[PDB]
Amino acid sequence: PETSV
Amino acid sequence: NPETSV
Amino acid sequence: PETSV
Amino acid sequence: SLMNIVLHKEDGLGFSIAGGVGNQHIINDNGIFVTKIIEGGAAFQDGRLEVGDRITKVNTLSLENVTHEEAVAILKETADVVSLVVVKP
Amino acid sequence: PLGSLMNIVLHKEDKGLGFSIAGGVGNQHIINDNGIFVTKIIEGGAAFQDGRLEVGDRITKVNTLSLENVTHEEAVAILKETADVVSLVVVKP
Amino acid sequence: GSLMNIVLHKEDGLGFSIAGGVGNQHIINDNGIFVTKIIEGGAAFQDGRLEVGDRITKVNTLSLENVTHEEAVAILKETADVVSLVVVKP
Repeated sequence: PETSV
Repeated sequence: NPETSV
Repeated sequence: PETSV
Repeated sequence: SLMNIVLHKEDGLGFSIAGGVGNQHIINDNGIFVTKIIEGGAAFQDGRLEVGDRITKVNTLSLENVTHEEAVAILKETADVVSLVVVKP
Repeated sequence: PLGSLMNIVLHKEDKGLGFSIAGGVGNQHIINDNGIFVTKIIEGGAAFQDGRLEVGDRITKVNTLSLENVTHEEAVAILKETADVVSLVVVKP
Repeated sequence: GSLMNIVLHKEDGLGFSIAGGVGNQHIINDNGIFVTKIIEGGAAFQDGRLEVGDRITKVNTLSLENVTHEEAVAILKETADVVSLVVVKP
């Protein structure tokens, strides 16, 4: 899981 | 340096 | 260095 | 080696994260880690944040021992200006 | 001895909050400490009328943002943006 | 480097003492908050997990990283009877 923020 | 009870 | 704010 | 980095948002913060409890990015470590820095985003213009940095604190909240979603929520529930405390590898 | 934390809420004026600061990473005001400290309070200014802020107080937090281990320029910027309302958490000696 | 989650139930406080913080470093070149004393019979003692030398990096949701000693004491004292700490063992 790679989440942009 | 200080020492504080919690 | 003293900056007014 | 902790650094306090203050970003002013440009529209989000302009980086991506990985890690968290149940979604380890590094074996035996639940920390939140920076994996990508967007050209032109806040973090990029500031110039200090780097891939691999561990985000341990966002404003007052700790990112230690949180889930990936919990870290995302903490980072997205911020004002236009944001204080991150990061640990350099 | 150990200081104490105080929350001080100021409403900005045309001339600002009415106090001056010193300190920050690379521009230490106190030995072995990058903290941000109040050095002057303008008579009649916002900080003066509120009456709580004092010279020597350490500004450790502005709204939610921490001012610990930031540059002097970053502290000035943080304090100069803000809305007309400003929340400080300070440490009194 | 090993982080541990410790949940304590207060007794008549938490039963340990701390040192450190920005401007009052307990270990040179480190602003961390460290446990320096554990009271026999106190909450931390009965739980058995907290140790002298532990770095407290989290109290409930709040981080103790990059705070003053006064703020760390306030964070630890403004807690309910139950408190969750995340600590780093040397």
